[PDB]
Formats: sequence, C-alpha cells, structure tokens
Amino acid sequence: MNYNPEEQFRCTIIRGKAKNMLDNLLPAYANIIDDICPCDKASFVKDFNNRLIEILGEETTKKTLDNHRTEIAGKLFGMFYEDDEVIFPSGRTNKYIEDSDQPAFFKDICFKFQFPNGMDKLDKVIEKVGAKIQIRQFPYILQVLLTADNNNIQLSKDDIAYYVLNSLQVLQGKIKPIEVIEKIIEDRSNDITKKVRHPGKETSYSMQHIREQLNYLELANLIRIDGNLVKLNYREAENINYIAQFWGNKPEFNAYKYDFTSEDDKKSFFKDWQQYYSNV
DNA sequence: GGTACCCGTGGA
DNA sequence: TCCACGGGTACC
Ligand code: NA
Repeated sequence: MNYNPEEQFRCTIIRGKAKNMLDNLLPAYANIIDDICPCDKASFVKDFNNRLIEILGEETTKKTLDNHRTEIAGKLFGMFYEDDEVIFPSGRTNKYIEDSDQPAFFKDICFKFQFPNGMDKLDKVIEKVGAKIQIRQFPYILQVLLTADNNNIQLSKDDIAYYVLNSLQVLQGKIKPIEVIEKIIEDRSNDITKKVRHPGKETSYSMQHIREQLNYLELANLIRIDGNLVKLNYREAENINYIAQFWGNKPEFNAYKYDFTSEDDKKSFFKDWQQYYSNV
C-alpha cells in the first residue's frame, strides 16, 4: 500500500567481466577450479591466475586476474569456497562440471540471489541492512513480468530499473507486483516516463548493475531483452513459474542475525553467505 | 601496507 | 551502448 517509487536506492551487484567471452570463460573458471582444488589458498591464487591468463591474454595485469578470481569466480558466480584453510569447488561448479548446462547455472544464481548479501563490501552491506532491504529480486522480477502480461502491458528495462530494482520500497519487500503494475499504468496514462540517473554520474553508474541482473535472467533463458522491452520466454514457463512463486518470501539467508560491529560475526557473515549461495 | 569489491573510463 | 580493465577505495 502507498507504493511510492520516488524513494530511490542504488543497490548494486558486482560488475561483470565474463559476458562477452562467457562461453570460453565459464568452462575455464570451472575446469581450473575442478583441477586445482582442493588446495591451499596460496597455491590457489598462483595456479588459478597462471591458468586464467592463457584465456585472457599475456598482457593481462595481475590485478585483473585477481579480480576475476575474487569477484567473478568467487563472489558473483559462487564457484568455490573455503573451509579450514583449503579451497574447494562449490556445488554449483560441481553440477556444471557434470551437466554442462549454462542456462541451469544461471537459473540457480537467479534462484539464490538476494539483497542483502555477502558479495558486497562490508560498508555496502551495512548500508543495505541499515535501509532494511530484504528481497529475492529474481523471483520478484519474474512475478512483475507475469503480472504485466496478465494486465496486457509490456515493460522496458527503464521501467524495471526505476519501479523495481532501484525502488527503495520494493527492495524493502513492502510492495506487491500488482501495485507496481498499477502505478506504471497510471503513470503512462499521465504521459509520465521514468529512468534511473544520478547527478553528475555516467549511465554505467546508474544502470550497469541493473542491466546485468537482467542479463543473468536472460542467460537463464527466462527472459529476452530487446532494444525496447523485457519479455518472458514462455518456452520456459515451467521454470518461470517455479521461481516467480518465491516473490513474496523473505530472503533465505538472514543478514539481520549478524552484528556487524562484532569481529566474529563479520567473519561468519561472509562464510555463511558463501555456503548458502555456492553449495547445496 | 594488502586485499578485494567498487566504479571511472573508453575500446569494441 | 555495452561491458570490463585496472586504478580507486575502504575494509582487512
Ligand atoms: Na514482504
């Protein structure tokens, strides 16, 4: 009730590195990890980077290699985890190694994603927790898209940006998808269109994490993003419906049971997040 | 000072 | 416009 999208909140995900070359990089990440793990952390860094540089090219800096390892293979794709000082392949990696199913890899990412989460830097976690954010955003997006179709309208990427993925109230879990749809219909009837932009900032700051969230849903074969519209792929109706049905659920991983001024909890938060996100 | 997400920036 | 390098930044 009282949905007001005017309350806006930038809520990022990790910036991508693997989209352009995904069909080479995803097998590389997985095979590197499967081959060299389990192993000690020190060995992992060296051996991972030495293999990845053969894919990315000899001119690639160590910093870039490290960032691929930590940001993408580790955090965003959840491909390995640590336990008692040894690095292991994750459940998600193990499954992909058996089935080679790239859409299923991304379906699982979309199923598990939430805000808040343990991908973010601690200061950003504290911000999101301070704002009372709690949402499973991919179930939610899918339900918004179903509800749009049920009401005979179609949504643009900008609609999903402003009304959903940058809306504080939606991200707080306060708003039903039908409220979003009804508001979009009213706004359009008043010739109001909306976009997400930030003062003095380039469009990547405002939109790249929004576009890229949608990309993962497209890689899962659940939607198709064209120049104008974001549309469901009803060939995958069974998966769309299964995932959409979680739209009203609290996040499976509860960020609010951690004390982020406690040194022990800070550490448990990130470890427990990785176990939830990466493993079965 | 080191590490590792954050994000300005520009080639593709 | 997309998206990723690698410096920026702030936690580690
Ligand atoms: Na709710």
